[PDB]
Amino acid sequence: TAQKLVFFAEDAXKXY
Amino acid sequence: TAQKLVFFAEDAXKXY
Amino acid sequence: TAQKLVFFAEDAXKXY
Amino acid sequence: TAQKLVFFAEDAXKXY
Ligand code: NA
Ligand code: NA
Ligand code: NA
Ligand code: NA
Repeated sequence: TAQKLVFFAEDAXKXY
Repeated sequence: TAQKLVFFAEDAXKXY
Repeated sequence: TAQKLVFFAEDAXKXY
Repeated sequence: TAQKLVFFAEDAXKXY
C-alpha cells in the first residue's frame, strides 16, 4: 500500500 | 532449521 | 499484478 | 551460505 510486507513460513504450513 | 521463516517489511524500516 | 513475484538477495547487495 | 537468496512466485506456480 510504498509500505510493503511479506512473509513466508514452512514447517510440510505466507501477505502493499 | 526444514522449517523456514522469512519476512520483509518496508515503510523508508527483515529472519531455517 | 494476482500474479506476484518477490525476491531478496544479500551477500553486505530485492520486486504484483 | 552469510549470503542469502530467496524468491517467491505465484500466478495458481519458491530458494543461505
Ligand atoms: Na495494494
Ligand atoms: Na540454520
Ligand atoms: Na500493482
Ligand atoms: Na546452508
